[PDB]
Amino acid sequence: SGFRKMAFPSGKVEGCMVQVTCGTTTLNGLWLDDVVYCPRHVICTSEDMLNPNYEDLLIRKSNHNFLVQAGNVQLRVIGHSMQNCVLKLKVDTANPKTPKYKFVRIQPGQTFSVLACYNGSPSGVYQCAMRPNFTIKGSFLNGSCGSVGFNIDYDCVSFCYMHHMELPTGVHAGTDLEGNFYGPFVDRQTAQAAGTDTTITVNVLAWLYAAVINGDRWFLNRFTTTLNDFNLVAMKYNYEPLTQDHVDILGPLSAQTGIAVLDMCASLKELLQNGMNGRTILGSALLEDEFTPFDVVRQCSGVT
Amino acid sequence: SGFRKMAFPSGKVEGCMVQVTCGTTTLNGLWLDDVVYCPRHVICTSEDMLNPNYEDLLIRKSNHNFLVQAGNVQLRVIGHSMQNCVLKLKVDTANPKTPKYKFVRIQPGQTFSVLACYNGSPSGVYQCAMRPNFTIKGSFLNGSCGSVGFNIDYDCVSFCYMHHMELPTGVHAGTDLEGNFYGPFVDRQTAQAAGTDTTITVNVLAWLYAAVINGDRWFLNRFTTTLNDFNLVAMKYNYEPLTQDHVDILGPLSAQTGIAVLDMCASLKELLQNGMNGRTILGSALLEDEFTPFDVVRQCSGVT
Ligand SMILES: CCc1ccncc1NC(=O)Cc1cccc(C(F)(F)F)n1
Ligand SMILES: CCc1ccncc1NC(=O)Cc1cccc(C(F)(F)F)n1
Repeated sequence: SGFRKMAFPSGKVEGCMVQVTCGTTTLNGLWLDDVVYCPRHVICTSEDMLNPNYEDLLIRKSNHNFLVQAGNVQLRVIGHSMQNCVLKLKVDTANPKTPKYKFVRIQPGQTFSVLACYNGSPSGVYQCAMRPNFTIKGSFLNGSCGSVGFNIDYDCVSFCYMHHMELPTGVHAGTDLEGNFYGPFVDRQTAQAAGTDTTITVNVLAWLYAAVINGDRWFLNRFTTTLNDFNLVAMKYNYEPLTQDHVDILGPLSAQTGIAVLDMCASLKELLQNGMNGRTILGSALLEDEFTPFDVVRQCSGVT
Repeated sequence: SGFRKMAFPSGKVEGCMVQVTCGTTTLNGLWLDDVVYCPRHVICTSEDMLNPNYEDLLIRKSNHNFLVQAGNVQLRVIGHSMQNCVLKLKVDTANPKTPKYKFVRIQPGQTFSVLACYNGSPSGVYQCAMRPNFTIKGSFLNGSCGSVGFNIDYDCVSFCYMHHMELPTGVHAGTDLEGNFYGPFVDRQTAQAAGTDTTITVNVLAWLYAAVINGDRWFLNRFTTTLNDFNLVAMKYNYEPLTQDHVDILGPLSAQTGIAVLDMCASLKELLQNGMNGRTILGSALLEDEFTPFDVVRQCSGVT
């Protein structure tokens, strides 16, 4: 019993973290096989960041200008290329600690663990969600760029996120491991709008199933609703419209608890319309949307 | 910017997790040097747990009855002894992945990371606090026993917790790495009372400093208070009495923000008396007490 915002064990990712220096800039890199991936803004200076011409800036750089340090050993750089907003530094040594890995582009609403790093050294690990507006509400400071987000399926690490920017609003923006930013964000120090962020309805419902599984049942009621009626309420409270796909994904949790998905929606509808009334659910005074149905099943069944 | 419930990177601890089987029971063990530490209730059966006589039960066991598996290799057990509520299995091989480590007994209110494990395999990592009543609000299932709690100072892992029990109330109880339980709890399947749990006042204040540092300032007000006046309010709301030690520990956060500790106490006093009024602080609708002043400084300064 008990339910926590659990992150994946970070060991497989710590073994890939390197430090990348280019000129005066130092940030983190990801060493997998003979390649170090890092944000391309490592080649920029404080003046450059207003409107950098990355192709022009990268032309002024040679393999020897990229200093890559793994712990305390220096890696020799034999190649450099730009792929979208990431630089790929080919090194002469394959990382002996490379785990089985994939590069995956996650969907908004999906969750992942972040290993925040500074100077190629890991400082902490936390569980995040890619917001519907493609931002992440992380915990990153100057030097954290290059820190990655990932998921783990037994021995395979799926890298999904690389940290690049903090938006003026304090929220975080980054790329997949191919350098494609999530959302409309560009790697420029300019005014950038994160869209309207909605609440991940399927995740909130999954978390209500986790609550019932773990003893918190007060919010359960004698009511039911329809997908259309529920979505009228979701619209008003800036929640993601619930679809039959979402209902189907909640199927295992519905079967485990014996509470029909639309019955759980009616409970959520009443929580949205009436609030918590000073009560808590799983130790929280708000509706938690950073646990997917998969996270709930995994945590409630002890998947290692 | 941003503030998350961040756990330490778990790599150094994953490399120590082994599986310990004894009879029909399987749980986790901690392999450091040539010793595997695990909860002594590994020698028990379902009948035994009502009132086990551990000295008598352990006498029926020999080195060969303790099956220790590290990943997929079997460890040879050349010694076994009981130290309080932990069994120490001497193995013939020192763990090649043993980090620099200490065994420390934490204080109530201090925080730590837990690496939840099943069958000697890590499943997730989360940040916890040792409650004032010596319980932890963890996320553990059957098989999680032997999972450890720890802190990291650069390269040294300080092990502070070993998971042993889930109390009938759904809260978790365990020991230091010498087998001494935190709190009055015993390793018997009996009625066990966790005392009155209070809110860790110094941690809530530290989290209010983290909020101001990270942009959330609405709760700040034109008032001040005294340690005695604040403690009258803390008493009423089951908060830990604030002492001059607590004030002194908040000194670095007070100096960083320029907000006197007693001014922050007045803000907390008003939040206790008036509630949040449907607002949030650092994305939370309640007063968070699982970040110590040290955690706040560490996260806000990027200590690796
Ligand atoms: C406050 C520093 C910080 C904090 C939390 N995450 C990240 C950072 N760092 C940055 O955002 C660096 C930076 C500044 C300007 C422009 C760019 C861009 F090229 F990516 F667009 N990067
Ligand atoms: C529900 C299983 C579980 C879940 C979350 N943490 C732990 C557990 N397991 C146990 O508590 C095992 C157990 C049962 C009875 C008595 C004892 C004791 F000897 F330690 F006292 N241990």
